[PDB]
Amino acid sequence: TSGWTFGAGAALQIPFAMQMAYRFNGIGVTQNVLYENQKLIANQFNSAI
Amino acid sequence: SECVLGQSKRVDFCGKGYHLMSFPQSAPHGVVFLHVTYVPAQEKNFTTAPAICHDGKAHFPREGVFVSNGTHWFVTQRNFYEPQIITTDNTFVSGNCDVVIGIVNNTVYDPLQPELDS
Amino acid sequence: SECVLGQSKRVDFCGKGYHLMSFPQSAPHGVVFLHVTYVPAQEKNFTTA
Amino acid sequence: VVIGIVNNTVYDPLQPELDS
Ligand SMILES: *[C@@H]1O[C@H](CO)[C@@H](O)[C@H](O)[C@H]1NC(C)=O
Ligand SMILES: *[C@@H]1O[C@H](CO)[C@@H](O)[C@H](O)[C@H]1NC(C)=O
Ligand SMILES: *[C@@H]1O[C@H](CO)[C@@H](O)[C@H](O)[C@H]1NC(C)=O
Ligand SMILES: *[C@@H]1O[C@H](CO)[C@@H](O)[C@H](O)[C@H]1NC(C)=O
Ligand SMILES: *[C@@H]1O[C@H](CO)[C@@H](O)[C@H](O)[C@H]1NC(C)=O
Ligand SMILES: *[C@@H]1O[C@H](CO)[C@@H](O)[C@H](O)[C@H]1NC(C)=O
Ligand SMILES: *[C@@H]1O[C@H](CO)[C@@H](O)[C@H](O)[C@H]1NC(C)=O
Repeated sequence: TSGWTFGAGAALQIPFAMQMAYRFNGIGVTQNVLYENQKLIANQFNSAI
Repeated sequence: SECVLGQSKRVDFCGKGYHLMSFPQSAPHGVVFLHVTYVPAQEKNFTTAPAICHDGKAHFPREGVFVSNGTHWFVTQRNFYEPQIITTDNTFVSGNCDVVIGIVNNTVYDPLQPELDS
Repeated sequence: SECVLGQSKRVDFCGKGYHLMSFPQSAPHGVVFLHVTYVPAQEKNFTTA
Repeated sequence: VVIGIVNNTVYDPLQPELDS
């Protein structure tokens, strides 16, 4: 629900799509790379789980 | 080495919150670190969208997130509320609107247009 | 502290590949981490300057 | 609002010559 934030302080809610988008941005991959193919990413994560 | 002589991205390695620096202090048979950290406070809710649909193109934030105070949309840095007008300078474009889930219509102001008239 | 509560740039610390996020799972006498990581695939050559 | 400010001009690359 809040990602990295509750470790730093009070938990700040954020949509999970935007959280994973920044985490993509954290590894040098722009946000549009995730948003343009969010469904494939979700399917891959579900299949891996 | 990683906190007195530098700044650490490792979460909660040197004090809770975002690490700014640390100060060493001698102690008998040990050492004491005074981890200075940046702790956010006084948060408030906002409505957000992953991207903004200008005329047939989807704009994403270069740095920060889109938020709205109820009626007007602003782009602000992620961990401190400093709202700003949406412009082509602080956003970048990639693809058309319909591919992104949660896209929202809003105007993005080109700073060149009001500047150039002669 | 580093993989679950944040995102770590440390290579191969939170699983192989570029780290996105991790999920902890309790286990008897231990803990189990599910390291979600981004690994590139489907390469192709290019000339560069 | 900021301490340590120093006056100086900041050049605009959008209009040093490019007027039409
Ligand atoms: C955000 O909204 C929820 C539900 O309306 C509320 O419980 C919460 O306190 C709000 N957060 C802030 C910081 O006001
Ligand atoms: C949102 O901000 C704009 C610009 O600061 C202002 O004109 C408008 O009244 C604000 N609306 C609300 C609901 O705060
Ligand atoms: C968000 O959730 C509401 C209620 O479930 C739904 O009506 C809306 O379409 C959702 N929007 C997105 C972008 O997921
Ligand atoms: C406004 O957004 C809706 C979907 O939310 C879209 O169908 C419509 O085309 C947008 N407006 C314009 C002028 O494109
Ligand atoms: C790139 O070029 C090398 C040598 O020409 C070739 O072996 C390889 O299959 C090409 N493609 C990739 C993805 O490396
Ligand atoms: C530095 O200190 C001097 C007084 O010693 C003061 O006049 C000056 O404004 C200070 N400058 C800054 C940037 O703090
Ligand atoms: C130059 O700096 C001084 C002190 O910061 C300030 O009072 C003055 O207004 C500045 N010059 C101009 C033209 O604003």
